[PDB]
Amino acid sequence: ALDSQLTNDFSEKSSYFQSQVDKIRKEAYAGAAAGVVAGPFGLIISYSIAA
Amino acid sequence: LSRFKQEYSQAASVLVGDIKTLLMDSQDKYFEATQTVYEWCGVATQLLAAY
Ligand code: EMC
Repeated sequence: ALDSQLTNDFSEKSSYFQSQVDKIRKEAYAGAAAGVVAGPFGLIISYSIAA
Repeated sequence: LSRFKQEYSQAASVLVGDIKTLLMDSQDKYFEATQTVYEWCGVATQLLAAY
């Protein structure tokens, strides 16, 4: 049972991983991108801070 | 839909496991049964032969 599941469950976290690191990009770049308001030199600062 | 994959993994896992236990349980009970017989079936032949 354990093995059966730990096997299935592991692939489920490996899926959750990439699906999650995505959330991280989407959150961070929607943030840097938000620098359009202040100057483009602001993007350099913002985007460097982020990416 | 991750939950879906999960919940069922859970069920199948534990069931499939019980099934194994059950299968293994039988095997031993078979062994016993047969062995028990092979033992008597064996003393017996000698005796019938003697008779
Ligand atoms: C001696 C009959 Hg199994």
